[PDB]
Amino acid sequence: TLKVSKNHINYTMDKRGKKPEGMVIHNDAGRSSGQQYENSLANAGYARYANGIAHYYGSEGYVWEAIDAKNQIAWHTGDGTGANSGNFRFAGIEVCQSMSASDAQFLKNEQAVFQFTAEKFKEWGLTPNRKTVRLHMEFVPTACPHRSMVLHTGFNPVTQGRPSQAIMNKLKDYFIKQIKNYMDK
Ligand SMILES: [Zn+2]
Ligand SMILES: [Zn+2]
Ligand SMILES: [Zn+2]
Ligand SMILES: [Zn+2]
Repeated sequence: TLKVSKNHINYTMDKRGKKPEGMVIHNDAGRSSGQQYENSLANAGYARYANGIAHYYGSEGYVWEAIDAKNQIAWHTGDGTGANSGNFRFAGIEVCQSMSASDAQFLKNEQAVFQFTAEKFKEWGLTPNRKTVRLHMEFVPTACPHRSMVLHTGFNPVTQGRPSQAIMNKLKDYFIKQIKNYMDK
């Protein structure tokens, strides 16, 4: 059972003018659960937000909704705010504790994120595929999502550099299958 906490950040993000095109699934590269991010970031100063803030933060049993992606953008892919940026077009969710959690716990954090994404896709009328389910590294060259990639592909972008398209697709296809599973029930 998944708790969703609607507790919006202390700042107002620009309107998009349309529903999200899909979901970018990030890893937080961090050490906090969804609740811990909420506790520290829901009511915070702009100095914290200016360093980046995604729409959603998920871990086992819990998703914090920082920004309603339905009509508002977020700062998650680092490619500016133009109409072709991931920030403008895509909702962003972080799988939390991607450094601190054990493999078993992190994999459960991922499943909470897939189930939530599935719920969003139903609301926004989207079908999961390589166009609607995305990686941060497709927008700017980074090693995110580092933990998901190493567990699901065996390739570690932290130590091995940029992965090939086939490695990226192996990971996206895994995300897509699971989101599809939850949408089907
Ligand atoms: Zn629309
Ligand atoms: Zn990312
Ligand atoms: Zn610690
Ligand atoms: Zn451990």
